[PDB]
Amino acid sequence: EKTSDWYRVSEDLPARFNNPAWFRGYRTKEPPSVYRTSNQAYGSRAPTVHEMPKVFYPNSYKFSRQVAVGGMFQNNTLN
Amino acid sequence: REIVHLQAGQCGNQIGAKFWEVISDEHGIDPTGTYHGDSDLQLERINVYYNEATGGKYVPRAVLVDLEPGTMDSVRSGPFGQIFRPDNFVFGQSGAGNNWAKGHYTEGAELVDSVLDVVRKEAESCDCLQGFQLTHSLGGGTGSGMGTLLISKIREEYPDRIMNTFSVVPSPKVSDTVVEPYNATLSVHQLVENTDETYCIDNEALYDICFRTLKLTTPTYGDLNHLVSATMSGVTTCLRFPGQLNADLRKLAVNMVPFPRLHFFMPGFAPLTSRGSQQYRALTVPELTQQMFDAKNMMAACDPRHGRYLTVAAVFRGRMSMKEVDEQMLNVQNKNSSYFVEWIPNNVKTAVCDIPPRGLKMSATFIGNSTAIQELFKRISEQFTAMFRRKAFLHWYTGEGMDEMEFTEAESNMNDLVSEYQQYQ
Amino acid sequence: REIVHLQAGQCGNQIGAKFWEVISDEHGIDPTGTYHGDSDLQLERINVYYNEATGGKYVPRAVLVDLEPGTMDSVRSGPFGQIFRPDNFVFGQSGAGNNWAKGHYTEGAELVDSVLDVVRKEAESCDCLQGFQLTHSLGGGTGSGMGTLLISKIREEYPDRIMNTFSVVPSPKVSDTVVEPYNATLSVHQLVENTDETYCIDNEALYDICFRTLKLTTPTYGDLNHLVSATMSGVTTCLRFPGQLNADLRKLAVNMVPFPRLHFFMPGFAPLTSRGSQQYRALTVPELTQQMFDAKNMMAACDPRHGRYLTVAAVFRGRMSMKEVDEQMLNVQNKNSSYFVEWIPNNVKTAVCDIPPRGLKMSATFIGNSTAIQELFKRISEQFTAMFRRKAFLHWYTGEGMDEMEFTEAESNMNDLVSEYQQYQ
Amino acid sequence: MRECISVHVGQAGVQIGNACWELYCLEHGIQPDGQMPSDKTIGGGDDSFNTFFSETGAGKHVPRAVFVDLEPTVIDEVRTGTYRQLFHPEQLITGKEDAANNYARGHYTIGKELIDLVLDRIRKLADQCTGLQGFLIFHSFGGGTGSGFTSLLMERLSVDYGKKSKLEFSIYPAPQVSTAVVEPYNSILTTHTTLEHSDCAFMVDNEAIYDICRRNLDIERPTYTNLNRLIGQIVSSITASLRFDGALNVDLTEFQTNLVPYPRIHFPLATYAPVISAEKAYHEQLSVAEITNACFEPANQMVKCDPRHGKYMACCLLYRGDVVPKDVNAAIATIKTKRTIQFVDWCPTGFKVGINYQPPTVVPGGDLAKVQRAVCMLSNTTAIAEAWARLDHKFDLMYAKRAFVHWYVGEGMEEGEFSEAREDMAALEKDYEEVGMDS
Amino acid sequence: GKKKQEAYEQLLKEKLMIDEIVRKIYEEDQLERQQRLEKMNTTRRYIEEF
Ligand SMILES: Nc1nc2c(ncn2[C@@H]2O[C@H](COP(=O)(O)OP(=O)(O)OP(=O)(O)O)[C@@H](O)[C@H]2O)c(=O)[nH]1
Ligand SMILES: Nc1nc2c(ncn2[C@@H]2O[C@H](COP(=O)(O)OP(=O)(O)O)[C@@H](O)[C@H]2O)c(=O)[nH]1
Ligand SMILES: Nc1nc2c(ncn2[C@@H]2O[C@H](COP(=O)(O)OP(=O)(O)O)[C@@H](O)[C@H]2O)c(=O)[nH]1
Ligand SMILES: [Mg+2]
Repeated sequence: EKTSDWYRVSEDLPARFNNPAWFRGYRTKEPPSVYRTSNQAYGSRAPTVHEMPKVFYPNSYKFSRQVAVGGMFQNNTLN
Repeated sequence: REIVHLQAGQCGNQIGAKFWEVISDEHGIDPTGTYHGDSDLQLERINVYYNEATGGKYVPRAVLVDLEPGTMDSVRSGPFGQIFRPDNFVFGQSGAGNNWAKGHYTEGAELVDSVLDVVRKEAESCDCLQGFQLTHSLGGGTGSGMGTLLISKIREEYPDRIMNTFSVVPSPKVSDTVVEPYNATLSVHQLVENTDETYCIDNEALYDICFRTLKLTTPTYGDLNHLVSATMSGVTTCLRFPGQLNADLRKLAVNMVPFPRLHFFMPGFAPLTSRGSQQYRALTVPELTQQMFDAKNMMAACDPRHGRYLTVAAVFRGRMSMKEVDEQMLNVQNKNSSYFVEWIPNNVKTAVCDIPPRGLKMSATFIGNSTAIQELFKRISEQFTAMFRRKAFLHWYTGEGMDEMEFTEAESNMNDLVSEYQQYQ
Repeated sequence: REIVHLQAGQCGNQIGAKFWEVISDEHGIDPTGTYHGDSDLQLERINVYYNEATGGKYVPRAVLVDLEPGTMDSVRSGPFGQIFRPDNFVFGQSGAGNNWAKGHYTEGAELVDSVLDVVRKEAESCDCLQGFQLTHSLGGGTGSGMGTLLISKIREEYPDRIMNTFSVVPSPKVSDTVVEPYNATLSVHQLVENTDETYCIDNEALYDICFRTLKLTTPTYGDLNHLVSATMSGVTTCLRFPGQLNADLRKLAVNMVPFPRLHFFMPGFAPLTSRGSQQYRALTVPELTQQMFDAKNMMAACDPRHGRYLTVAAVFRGRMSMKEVDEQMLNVQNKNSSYFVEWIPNNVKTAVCDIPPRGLKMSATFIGNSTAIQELFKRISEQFTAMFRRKAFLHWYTGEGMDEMEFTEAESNMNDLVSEYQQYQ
Repeated sequence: MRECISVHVGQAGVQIGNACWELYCLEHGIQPDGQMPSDKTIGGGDDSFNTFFSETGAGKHVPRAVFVDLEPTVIDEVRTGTYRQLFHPEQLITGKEDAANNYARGHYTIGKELIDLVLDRIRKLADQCTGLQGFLIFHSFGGGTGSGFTSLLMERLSVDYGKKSKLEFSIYPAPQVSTAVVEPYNSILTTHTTLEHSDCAFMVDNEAIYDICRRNLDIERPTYTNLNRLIGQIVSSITASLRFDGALNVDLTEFQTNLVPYPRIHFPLATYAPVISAEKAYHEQLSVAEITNACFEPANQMVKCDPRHGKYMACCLLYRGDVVPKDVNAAIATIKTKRTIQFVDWCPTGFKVGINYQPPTVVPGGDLAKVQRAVCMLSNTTAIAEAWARLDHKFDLMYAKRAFVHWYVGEGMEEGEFSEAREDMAALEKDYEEVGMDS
Repeated sequence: GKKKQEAYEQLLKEKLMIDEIVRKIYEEDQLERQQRLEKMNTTRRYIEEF
């Protein structure tokens, strides 16, 4: 139940991706029933260790958001 | 979305007596009105064909009309007949006599007001009504006469609501009513400008499919009512269950009525086996698609091979891919394209629902608009005019306020009706 | 690859029944429909002669057709009986008094329409269709007549599939019907018309085979029919089992039938030993060639040593070496130089499958178009000549809707063939 | 920042969408219902959710979508399913009666009942976004609300946001395989919207993705689920730059000015490359070379149409994963070196490229294998007039006999409109042929 | 969520409330059948005594 044991860890992916046992909002394995709509197959089974993507390259605009407030550098000064 | 059920006559009451059985067999309602908990997708849309009552109990929105209490002494005494609400039981004191004139003119007015009052009271208790529907008999007089009186009355104050009917049509081979062609050519004269959709039920078609295909040794009216109710519950399945391509009753008529005088259809229930052949048959899609073209399991008794299909719709119930639904249907388009109209490569609605009936993994039912309806209509018009030419059984109508101008205009647009099928052949 | 089996007539149906057992056992289906067999080399090709039925069940692809209703009951009440599908048991009411006529112009007609419909479903279902197949006699309206109709109609709806009628040619000495001469002549014309490989079998030869090689003291139609079952199971072998030199039904035809009119061939099983010599014998590819050619075996009563061997075939089964087969096949073609037309000798066509017959190290079947069949079509023509001259039992055939010219056109076609053969001797 | 409201109108959309949002959650870590299953407080500097998932104020990461459909059956399934707690009850607008296959009951009668609520939701969903690149409308180019409501909304999205963008992933009325018989009609009249108030219509026909599942993958007997997951991966590859990083990334605005030429020819194609099922992969080497060569291959296009009947005007190639720039250029060379693949006389360079870094997302319980490479080739082709032809021809086999025309006229659409539509397509038809002619 | 449950037992309490009085209708209806039959016989025995 850990992707570092089975896959190769990328050392920078979030630890949310390390174990998929926390994805607890999915179905609780109620198969066989006749009244089972084919549209209930959307997220029918919980993703396991064998699904998790190998690497993750997010776009941090934390440097961008702390500068883009207000305006850029403008020379209203008296040189 | 919801559809109310309304029935007039002995044949209408008897068909709906087991229709309410087969529609509660799917929703899981016992013959008192309580739920038997089986799935959440079994009552999430029960509003469509059922009304809430004082907790637990579910009352049908059914109104039952006849001029006699004879057929209502049996619809209440049936195994599932306690479910109805008694104020909707509207009945007269004197019977009609299998005649259109006495059931539409002289005793019609004493009962149409009471029926129109109770069908308005149920209609006002609605969130959003798609339309109405009727089951009645054309050969009789209570189902044909006052039945089409309610067709004309409801269309007056509900014009923009789709209204279909499931009527049994007079027999080709062996008659039941001696005056039945008089009743049909009067009724068909009225339903052709009013009902948005209608279904022909031949009795010999029911006997042909019960002898050749399902092979009952002694068929009775119970098994005939099973087959007509299955295809009438099956057409309207997408109203009350989810599906990856649905079709309610209103999407059907815009898809199969190309001309306003052209809405006479042909129903059929696909999976029908005997007790022997059930086992020697794999129940899947390719065995069900090309088998529906086979005229032996057809429920028409007037095959399309001496006619021409115009537009056909099949709604499929169960978990099946529609790759093979389309691939087998195009396989039964190109192999026999002469019997279809050649100017459309694919004149077929395919609709799907994900909830099948109990006991069958997948099921299907189809609705067909073909030319062979005119073979029924031409034969019933010559059956009508053979006895109309000699003034045979006519004074029983003229004694109740019926002249000859309405009869010579009932055959006139019937003759225009047989005329508007030859050019499309 | 797939092949339907239309057993028409008593001779035919009863032959079809025994064959379906000798086709089941080999594949492993049990006398119900379950696969209670052994290896996968037994279900890898159950799609050819068989189909599929919800729940590991296998229904035979067959359209049992016969008039006298009794025949069907016998098959059902036989061994492998419930295996056949119920809606494929298309049978008739009034029987055909051994009149090639009744089963082609009178009774056959009403049913022929239906038979083709059941046959349609079977063929329409599968995509590929190597060819059809029919089992019939040649001395009764049921097989001789009705069949020729169910071969003509089939050949005109499917004119590219290899037809294959394992007919039982009328006999010289062992006769049974006095209208048999007629029944056969009026029939060969329709076979010579459109049939890819009409394998001809004669009760007479089959009988001797059981009274010299099988040493049976009393051969009942059961045994006599079993021998023919082996040939019906040794031509489609390369279509449902592995092999080192594959050869399906089509191939066999193309590399057998010389001109498009010599499609009458003779059969012959290989290891057919008495129960008191199987101990003294040694199944070896050689020993499977003497018991393969030796006139006795050939089941047609036309000693090939009289005429010539147009084209010979040997679909050997079992696990033998092909250098051995090839050699022990050339030895023959060479040594016996006259028989194989010396001027243009037809290097025998040889094929080797591996999956052998249940319990038989090695086996083989034999198909040999021989310019000696003449002495069979000829005898049936001398018998026609006699009776036809003094218009014999013709008041029954004429009393069916047939004229007299029809009979002369028939005699013409037969003697036309007799010369078309002699013109290669 | 770089954000895109994802609108899904019609059952067709709601379904392709229910497939898009799972390949959007599982792409990141969003759980079935928001609450990112976090742990070690160690930071991760994500900010990659700000392209489709907007953070509320209690870790619910709500989607910036707007599902809308008259019939309340396909939108109720989502309101009681595994994703019942992802969307705001209001962002899943519904009605009561469907459009029953009728452009009229979508842009005339009913429609009006919801074109005010839907617009308001798109508005309040626009003032919370800090970079509305453009909308991603998902509608059926051949049905009721699909064509009906899309017309209403698409028009009410250019009379306001105007200067913006509207990419449309529509299902295309297939050649033969057709469910709706009133379909031919409900399409020649929806070209009266896409040919004007749109920006790029990645039309995808069902028939094609109903055989690519048989040839490439082995899934025989494929249903809508499978179709949706593939028509839900293209949108990912096309919208990846707006989140995941890489090399030469491409924003939506730019992916248009490097594709759509003249202000009308903007109807491209779409061809995911490593669509081989797992069984195969094990025996093949999905490399930049084959992934690109097997992109311009007739039996792989998502719309049933021959590519060898039209010069490719432009070609935006969106690669994802380990795609060493050098290898990409190599392929583009070989591609132009081939002759079957013909280009136009007004686009030497023509092809445009882009390399993101994130690998392809493998939706759990799926058919597409786990490849470390992937390339979605949006392709503009002059041959699209082939799939346009059939439609016009079939339209004139019906409007010539006033067939199934009362139902429409009744709900409000003077027969004059039908004709005005036929000629509208006559223009775009001549257009494609014309843009093929060379000096 | 608990308020949804608590409203469900209000219907279940009300489920037996109607079933209490539906029994009372059948119990009352059987009483007149005995009341007719008793009046059937006490008019019999007094019609013959006269
Ligand atoms: N590829 C694909 N197409 C779909 C799917 N679901 C529906 N469709 C398309 O939708 C069409 C059916 O009509 P719709 O567009 O769904 O009609 P609607 O959106 O329900 O609108 P109304 O019926 O008027 O309420 C078919 O022709 C399909 O092409 C799907 O899951 N995948
Ligand atoms: N399917 C079905 N048909 C019925 C039933 N009862 C009567 N019919 C048909 O109704 C026709 C006669 O209708 P009729 O009784 O005169 O109708 P009424 O005048 O309204 O009472 C006959 O042809 C019957 O075939 C039934 O229970 N089931
Ligand atoms: N070799 C063989 N001959 C048979 C078999 N069954 C019947 N026969 C013979 O075939 C001849 C023709 O019979 P047939 O034409 O089928 O009789 P019909 O169906 O009543 O016309 C009869 O004389 C039978 O003796 C069988 O299984 N094998
Ligand atoms: Mg819809």
